[PDB]
Amino acid sequence: GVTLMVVSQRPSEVSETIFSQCSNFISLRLTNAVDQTYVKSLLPDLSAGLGDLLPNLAQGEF
Amino acid sequence: MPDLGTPIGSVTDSSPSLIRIEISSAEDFEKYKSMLGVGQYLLVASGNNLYLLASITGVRATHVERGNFRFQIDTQPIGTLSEDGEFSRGSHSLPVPTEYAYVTP
Amino acid sequence: MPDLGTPIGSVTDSSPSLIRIEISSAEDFEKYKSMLGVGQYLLVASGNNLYLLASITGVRAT
Repeated sequence: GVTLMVVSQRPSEVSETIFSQCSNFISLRLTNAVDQTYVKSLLPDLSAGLGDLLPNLAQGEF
Repeated sequence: MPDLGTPIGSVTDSSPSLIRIEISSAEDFEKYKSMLGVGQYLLVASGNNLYLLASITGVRATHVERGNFRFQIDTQPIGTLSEDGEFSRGSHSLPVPTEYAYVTP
Repeated sequence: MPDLGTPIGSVTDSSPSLIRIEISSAEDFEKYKSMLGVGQYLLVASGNNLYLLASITGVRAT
């Protein structure tokens, strides 16, 4: 009966052991390529078209 | 929000990371050259009295047959601009063909 | 369940990684401009009173 809500803004500098365990994911505007790649390397259900929306996302749009 | 004037061309292809424009005639290009170079900015319509701001990445001129020419441009999107003049970062919706494009005063 | 009205186009290709649609006229397009933009959804028939749900990734006007 213990759960987490980890947060960050540059995830590439975090222990991946922990990220590995997260089931549901959320994201917002991303612009730094490194983060894009490190994320896409991990997300289960990421299509291709979706991957190209991140930079063009507005504020609040998630 | 000021006036914009006559357009120059219209859209022919859209995508999440690319937009293409075709230009109507030559004289317009001959006139607007200085404002059609790389790096510069363009305005596009997106319906509901809005506008999209875009940048340029490539130009082209093709030869036509029956000399005369036909000009093409590529772009990249940045953000939105309401009717008032407020700039917002990131676009929510995108435009479609047969929509007009205007120069940046 | 409800009624959908009238179609707008037809199919000209099929594959597990892509589908392609063509348009009837320019007037139907001029009319439903505001629902064929990227990110939107469509409906397709596959026989047997069923339907398929698809999204959009590209438009062109030759």
